[PDB]
Amino acid sequence: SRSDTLFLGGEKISGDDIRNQNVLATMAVANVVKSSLGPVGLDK
Amino acid sequence: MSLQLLNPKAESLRRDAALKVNVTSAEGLQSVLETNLGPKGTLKMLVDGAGNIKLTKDGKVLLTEMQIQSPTAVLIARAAAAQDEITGDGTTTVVCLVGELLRQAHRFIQEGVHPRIITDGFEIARKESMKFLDEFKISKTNLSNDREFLLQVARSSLLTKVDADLTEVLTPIVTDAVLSVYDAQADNLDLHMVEIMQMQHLSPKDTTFIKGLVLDHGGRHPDMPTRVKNAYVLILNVSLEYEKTEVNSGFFYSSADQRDKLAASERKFVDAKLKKIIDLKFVIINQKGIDPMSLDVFAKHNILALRRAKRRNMERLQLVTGGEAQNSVEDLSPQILGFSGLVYQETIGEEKFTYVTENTDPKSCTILIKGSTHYALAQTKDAVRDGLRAVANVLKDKNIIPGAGAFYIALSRYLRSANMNKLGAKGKTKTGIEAFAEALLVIPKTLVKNSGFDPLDVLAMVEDELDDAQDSDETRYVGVDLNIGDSCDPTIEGIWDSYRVLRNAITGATGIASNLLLCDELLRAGRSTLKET
Amino acid sequence: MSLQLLNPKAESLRRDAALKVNVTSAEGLQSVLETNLGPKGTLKMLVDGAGNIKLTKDGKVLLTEMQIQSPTAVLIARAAAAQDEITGDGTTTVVCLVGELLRQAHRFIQEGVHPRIITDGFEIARKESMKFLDEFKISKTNLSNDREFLLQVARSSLLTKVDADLTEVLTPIVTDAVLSVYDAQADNLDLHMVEIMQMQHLSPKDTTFIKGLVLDHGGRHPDMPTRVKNAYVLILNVSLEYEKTEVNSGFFYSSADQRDKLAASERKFVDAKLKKIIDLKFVIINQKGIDPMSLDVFAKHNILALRRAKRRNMERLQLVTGGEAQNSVEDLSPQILGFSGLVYQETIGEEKFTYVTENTDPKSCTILIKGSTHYALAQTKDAVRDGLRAVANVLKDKNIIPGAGAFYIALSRYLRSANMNKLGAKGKTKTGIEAFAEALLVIPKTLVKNSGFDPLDVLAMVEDELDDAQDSDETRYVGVDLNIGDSCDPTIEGIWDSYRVLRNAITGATGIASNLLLCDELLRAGRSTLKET
Amino acid sequence: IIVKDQGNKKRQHGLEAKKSHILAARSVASIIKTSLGPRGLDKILISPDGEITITNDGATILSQMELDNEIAKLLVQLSKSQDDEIGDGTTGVVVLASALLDQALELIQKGIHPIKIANGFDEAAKLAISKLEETCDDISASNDELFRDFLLRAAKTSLGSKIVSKDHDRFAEMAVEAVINVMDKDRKDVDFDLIKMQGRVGGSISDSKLINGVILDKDFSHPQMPKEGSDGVKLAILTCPFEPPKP
Amino acid sequence: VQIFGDQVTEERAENARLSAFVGAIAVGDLVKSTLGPKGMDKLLQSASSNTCMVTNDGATILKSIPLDNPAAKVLVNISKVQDDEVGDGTTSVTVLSAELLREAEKLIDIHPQTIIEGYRLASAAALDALTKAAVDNSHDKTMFREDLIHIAKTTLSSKILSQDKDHFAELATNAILRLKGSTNLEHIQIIKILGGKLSDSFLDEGFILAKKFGNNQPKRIENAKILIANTTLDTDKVKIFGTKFKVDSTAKLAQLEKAEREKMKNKIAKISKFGINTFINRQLIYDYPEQLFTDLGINSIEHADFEGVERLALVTGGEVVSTFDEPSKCKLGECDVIEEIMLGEQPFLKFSGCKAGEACTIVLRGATDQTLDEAERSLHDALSVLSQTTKETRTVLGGGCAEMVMSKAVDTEAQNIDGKKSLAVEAFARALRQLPTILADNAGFDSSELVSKLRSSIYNGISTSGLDLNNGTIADMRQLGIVESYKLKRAVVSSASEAAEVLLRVDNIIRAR
Ligand SMILES: Nc1ncnc2c1ncn2[C@@H]1O[C@@H](COP(=O)(O)OP(=O)(O)O)[C@@H](O)[C@H]1O
Ligand SMILES: Nc1ncnc2c1ncn2[C@@H]1O[C@@H](COP(=O)(O)OP(=O)(O)O)[C@H](O)[C@H]1O
Ligand SMILES: Nc1ncnc2c1ncn2[C@@H]1O[C@H](COP(=O)(O)OP(=O)(O)O)[C@@H](O)[C@H]1O
Ligand SMILES: Nc1ncnc2c1ncn2[C@@H]1O[C@H](COP(=O)(O)OP(=O)(O)O)[C@H](O)[C@@H]1O
Ligand code: BEF
Ligand code: BEF
Ligand code: BEF
Ligand code: BEF
Repeated sequence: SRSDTLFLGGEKISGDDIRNQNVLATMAVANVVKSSLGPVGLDK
Repeated sequence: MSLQLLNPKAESLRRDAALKVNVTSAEGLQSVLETNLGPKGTLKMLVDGAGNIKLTKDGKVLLTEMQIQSPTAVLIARAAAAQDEITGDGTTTVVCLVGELLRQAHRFIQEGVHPRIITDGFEIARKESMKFLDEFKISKTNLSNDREFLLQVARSSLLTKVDADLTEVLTPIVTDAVLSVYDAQADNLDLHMVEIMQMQHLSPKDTTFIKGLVLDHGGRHPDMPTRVKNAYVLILNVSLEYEKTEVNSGFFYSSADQRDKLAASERKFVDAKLKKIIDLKFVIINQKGIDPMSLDVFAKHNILALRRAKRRNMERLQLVTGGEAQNSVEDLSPQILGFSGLVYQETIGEEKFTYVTENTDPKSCTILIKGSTHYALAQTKDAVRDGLRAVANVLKDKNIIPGAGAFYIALSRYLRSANMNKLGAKGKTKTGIEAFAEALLVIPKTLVKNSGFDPLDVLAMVEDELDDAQDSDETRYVGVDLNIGDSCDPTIEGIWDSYRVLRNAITGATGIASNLLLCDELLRAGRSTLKET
Repeated sequence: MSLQLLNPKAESLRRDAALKVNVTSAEGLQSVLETNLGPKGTLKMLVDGAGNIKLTKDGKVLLTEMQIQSPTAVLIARAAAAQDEITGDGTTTVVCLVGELLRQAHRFIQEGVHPRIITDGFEIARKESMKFLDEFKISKTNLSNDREFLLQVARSSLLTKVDADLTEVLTPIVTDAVLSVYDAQADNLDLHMVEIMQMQHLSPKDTTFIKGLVLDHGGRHPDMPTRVKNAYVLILNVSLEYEKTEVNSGFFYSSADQRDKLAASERKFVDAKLKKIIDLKFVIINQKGIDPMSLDVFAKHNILALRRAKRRNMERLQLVTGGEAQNSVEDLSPQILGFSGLVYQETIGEEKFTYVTENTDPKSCTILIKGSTHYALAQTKDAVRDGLRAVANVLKDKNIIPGAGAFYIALSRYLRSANMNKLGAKGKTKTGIEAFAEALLVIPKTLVKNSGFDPLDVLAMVEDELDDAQDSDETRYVGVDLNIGDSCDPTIEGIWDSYRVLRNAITGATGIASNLLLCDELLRAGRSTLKET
Repeated sequence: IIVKDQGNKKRQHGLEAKKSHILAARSVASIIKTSLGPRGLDKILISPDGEITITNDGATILSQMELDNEIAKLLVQLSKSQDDEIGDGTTGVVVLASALLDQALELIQKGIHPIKIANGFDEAAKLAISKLEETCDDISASNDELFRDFLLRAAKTSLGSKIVSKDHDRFAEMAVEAVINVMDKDRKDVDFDLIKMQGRVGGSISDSKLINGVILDKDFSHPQMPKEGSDGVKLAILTCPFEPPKP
Repeated sequence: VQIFGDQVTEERAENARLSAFVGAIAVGDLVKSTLGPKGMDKLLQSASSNTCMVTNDGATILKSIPLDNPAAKVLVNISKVQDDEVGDGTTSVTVLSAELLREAEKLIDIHPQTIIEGYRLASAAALDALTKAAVDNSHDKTMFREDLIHIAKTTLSSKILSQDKDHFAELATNAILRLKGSTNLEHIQIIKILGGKLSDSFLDEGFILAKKFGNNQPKRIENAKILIANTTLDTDKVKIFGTKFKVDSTAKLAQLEKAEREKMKNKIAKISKFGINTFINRQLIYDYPEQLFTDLGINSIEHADFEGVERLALVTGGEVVSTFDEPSKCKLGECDVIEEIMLGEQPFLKFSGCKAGEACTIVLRGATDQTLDEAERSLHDALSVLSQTTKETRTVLGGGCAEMVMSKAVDTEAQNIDGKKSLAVEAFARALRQLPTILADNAGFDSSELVSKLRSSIYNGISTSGLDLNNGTIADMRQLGIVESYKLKRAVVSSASEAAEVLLRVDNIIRAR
């Protein structure tokens, strides 16, 4: 394990996990306001 | 984070650090046992977590009765016991050399001499040293059978501590004592044939040993022989209290009060066996006690009865007054006799005590050890024990050998000689050989220097130097005289030691350092929280 | 309960325990600085509580930059600095001997030799040893003035660590460098005449020193001389920013906007002083900065202006281009001149840098030290610093003396000789004398054995032995060759050391052990809760 | 000659305390190995302050990622060096400091002395920095001026393999042109950048453009006050205070 | 989210490799300093018993280490494995692994699951050639004994007890001889007592039971005809059990006499069996030894189960069932029976000339109470090697010969494949090549220049050779008598590149607390 640097409070995600965490983090802010647009859309 | 494991709560003292933790503690057990050697030495008071006090100079005593957490230490502590078991003395000698020798080891590493190369060294020196020890000889296997000097030699062995100063009376008391149970130790019959009773009185000087076992018993009834005159005895070990057949029997009286016949039956079934003993020939002795009734039968049939004779005693009772520890008297008396000596009973120090004034075939004996404090006697028993075991085994291996450092430097001289051929064969390993000597030399210095403070004779420098200059020549001669502070021949001086002893003092040591230098690392897995506290 | 005081939180490590805590740590600082001696030695990376990294082999560095709580240790750590101040090298030598010598002390106590008797011993040996060091001589006070070998000698001094491997270029660079500021150190003018600029680039090899001070300045205006050709200069230190008379003056305009005349007055009062400088003779340099206006006047009057010349630089600027650091120009120019050399400006490593291509009377100089890591240079500065101080003082005391252990065993040989007369006068004190030698011998062993691992030449045994057998004869000859692993004469080999240095390496040491053995006890009064943590 | 008797090692800590950094350092130059070459990727850096950084400059990436091991720290500076010296390969040099230290590992492991490897390596260093010419004397190229076909292609490769990969055309030439002009007709020289690049957070990569003149971060006086741009202009580097005459 | 519930950690790929590869070597560096007499022993302290073990045995050295890591604990299995199957070399069975996978690690810079294909196919070529170089025979008991000693020696070396190497190598080869091939090593029990010195550890052709004769009886015996009784010398009673009630008061008048008599049938049944001494599984009542002592019959109350048979299979006298049902035809033909006089308690003896063999290799070593253990487990490491040669006549030379022949052979194949799988091969060899290299570290010879030196000689000679630890000449192992059994050095090779496989396939993991 590791040793790498540096903990604690300092971490890093690698390849897959990030490319995912990034996409999830985007669909998050996205999917919230995905209802808004369009005349059929509502307010919040 | 790493883990890096290994495991938590575990630590790897590795390599040189291992070399440290290894060596760095072995000689730790030095400053602890340094005091013990040399008649001019002093003792140590040990306390514990149970609020108790021990003030004795024995090493197995100050090493077993210690708390230590460094392997090597505990390891040498372990080597301390090895001695105390197989021989009376030399436990202290085993450590001081063990350590000092190991001290000389962590030293060759200042020169960069591989440990395996020092095992190789010490190995040659070790055997090459014991060699010359063998060469000394001087055994009194043959007449003059008296070999009184050898007995004197054990006393020389026990010199120092507390007992040695008084005498010179102990060797005579031990010597004689062993001489009775001498033939006994050869047989594989332990030293337990000699019993030691603490009835403190007067001074450790007044203490003495009476011929004819003493016992703390009776005589548990007023209408009983206070003393038995010439009367014969019987050593027995049958059941007197349970009084039950060795069967699963459950008397069930289907009638009205048929027990009145059974409760009398067994109450008489003992009278039958009781009557064979009445049958011969007088006093009775038996391990298992004798209930109020049966014992009160003898009392009226003129037979002094002695109950609760500990296993040790019944065997001991067999040893003195030559008797057979036979229970069954349904055959009596084929190969079943019990000789005896007047058995007058005498109290000592306000304590009741029956001892036999007259007896035969004394292959065992009790020895009282009066004193001044319970603490004192506890330390006399050890001193008698140590010196009493020495003499014991010496009678099993007649090989004698001069004490006082003579034996040591004789080993040291003979060593350095081959050794100073040791470099040549082959070079570096030689220093290890040469070094080995330094140990056996050093123990002698510790003996006078750091331990033989007074009389004012203590110089590490001069004394040792005197022996080497004046010791190569005296081959097994020129010992030391830590009383006057001179180099005088022990042999004319009664400084005689056991071959078995001064042999093992090295065998052990040598064997110890070897496996220790083999240490590269050492690991542990914690068991108690912390506990740095 | 008792109290028994004394006081709580305080402890008395007394007597032998004091003897332990005393000795038992002095050599602690051994295993720390053991690596540094010997060209085959290695460096150490030091971290701290501020999360920083130091990887340098200097001892004052690994002793000052350490955390230690055992007096003796801190004490020797203290002795480490004494050197670094008074001389460039030998701090490491001072400790290793200091410790090792003290190690030999805790040893004579195995023989029982009073400490005062060992102070007495070491005392004789100490001076008797320095004696022979004096006897070697070999100083190049007189011509051949070149004394290039002595300069070569400092390089020999700086061998090992990181810098030594590259060259052989440093001695030439330092030698020359000192030779400029040579006459300067004799005057009491410190080494600060030589400045070292870290503009890391390439490899510690490419690093070089240019004749003619370099400076990081300007040239703070576009309409300014990028380079000054042949033009003369002026070293000054007057106020340009405050622009206030040295008086308690508070201009109070009782009128309506009379300030319009005062706020122009002082705004011109500077123009007056500004005009004397315009008056001679061209470039201006001044410690105290020059505000946007005044500095922008020079720019238009064809006078390159250089502001914020650190105190060090103004003094340095005086050293190169021989100028006078004079402010007042109301008298100019009596005893006030400022010679100069072309002052082309050139950036290095992406950093602006003005240096003078041409100049005169160079009694000072800057030397750039490129490299590979900021960590690297930090350690080159120390190496240059060490070796640069050595050469510095050597030029103050011409006394040379051969390096590589020759000087050491020469002391050791000469010592053991008087010493082996030392016992005779008078006996025990002799061993102390004899022992002293063992130290100076041992430092040499540490130098190759425990430190000169490779090339594979490291034997504690053989090497030392070679010098004593082959060193008594070579009186100051036969040093060592930790490169090939042989005993070769240093003198033909350029192994030249400073007399002042290798003298103090003992003066210190000797003076250290003395006051330490005087220690009977040592006490402390806690300051922080616990803190066992 | 050598035989059985000699002669142990006084301490072993030296050995392992050397195999230590060899690792701690390796790891850094290992997890950074993904951002080399056109098919390399950048990394997000959350500052201890809070700021976010996404970049391919491994000499900035290494600095951003907090490090402990003092030696690993060393690795950082040697990456930041190549930037202050050349200005490129900030990442490649690290992946080198690895391989070397990573194989000096293999060496020590086979009874090869460290110091012998130090200069032993440094020898291959001076041979490498020399071989670089015997390969460009020569067969390839060493053009310095009068030819943009290469200077641009230097940035085209250089521009290439970064976030600006797609928009480099404009970037590549621009850089070359913005540099070659500060020393043109002046000959080759060590050159420090007086070029000023200021960025407005508004737009996409391509929006950025060279200015035929000067740009300033500070805005006008705005109606403070009354602005740009005075028709034909005549500037002034006014200095000092401008308030009511105060002493 | 779920999963099953954190806290659970998960390591995958790059790091999971290092942390495993580097994770194993972590064990390997410490483990290695135990090869050839220029070898080290490590201390091992156990929390509970608070007693420490000192010896050098790869199996024990690791079996006594609490280690968190799966990849490490894994190795700790390899050791504890070979120790079982083979018996010796366990110390190194990991060494070639940690190196092997450290090789694989570097090679991994390149798919892993294929690297296993090489190490299992290429180190198979090595496994093969090593059989070729093997030297069989002879099968004459005249020659055998001289080989078995050479084996026991090469194994017994480097262990605290090496000092009198012969003394032990003899101990081993003897106990192995008795019971043809191939018999379990469970009948010959290694008993140990703390007795002054080393080398007082002889081999015994009988048994050394703890128990000491009851009462004051003789300590020796002539023409011993012992008796193997089972039932205790006490009045019997059904196991189902029953109760006897004295309904009749006169019934006890006869019951009492029934007591003394119902056991007197023990004496009559003893003399009649011609037996001279006795000993029983279950205990005997004080009402018995009494009769025994007068008669001169010897009393030996209580004996352990496995000891009841040792005393039996020593004289082949059949384990008697209940007294008086014992035929004089069944008796113990013991040569002698004595009470050795150790400090404190002294064990009894059952000497046998054949014998029989139920050897008891009792070892003393008073020097250190914790050296006996340290030693009596090395005697074993000897025993189990002196047996493998009986079961497997094949033998091979050590000192680095083993690896040398492989790495040599393997070496060529790697240069032939000119395949990526092929590089795999080359490492499989360089891993072996590592073993001798490491064997040099300890002796003191430079490794690098010592293998190359050693590899040339295999070519000039092939494959006899090796690297001398101490004696000069860098002489061939067949000359210096430095050899160990061939199948052992097989299991070692295979068994390593095995864990090298499984452990090189993991890639990713999941660990909970
Ligand atoms: N056309 C190319 N194809 C593949 N790799 C290339 C190409 N051009 C450059 N590279 C690689 O990328 C470069 C190194 O860039 P570096 O400063 O180390 O980090 P980065 O790749 O992120 O710019 C080259 O020297 C080279 O090895
Ligand atoms: N006398 C020797 N000379 C050279 N190599 C030897 C010699 N003796 C043993 N070896 C090699 O090194 C040994 C290491 O000991 P090993 O059996 O693996 O574990 P342990 O020594 O702990 O019982 C090998 O078994 C062997 O091939
Ligand atoms: N070129 C050399 N070869 C061998 N030994 C040297 C050489 N140069 C110096 N020495 C000696 O080796 C030792 C260590 O170097 P030294 O000048 O003491 O550095 P420092 O004192 O700052 O650690 C000294 O005794 C020294 O004079
Ligand atoms: N009067 C004496 N003069 C000189 N040496 C003596 C004298 N008496 C005894 N010695 C010796 O001094 C040594 C040290 O005693 P020692 O055997 O160490 O006691 P222990 O082993 O129980 O600690 C010898 O073994 C021996 O007893
Ligand atoms: F220390 Be002794 F053996 F009593
Ligand atoms: F310690 Be020195 F400066 F090398
Ligand atoms: F590092 Be590359 F040039 F972006
Ligand atoms: F392999 Be050994 F016997 F420990």
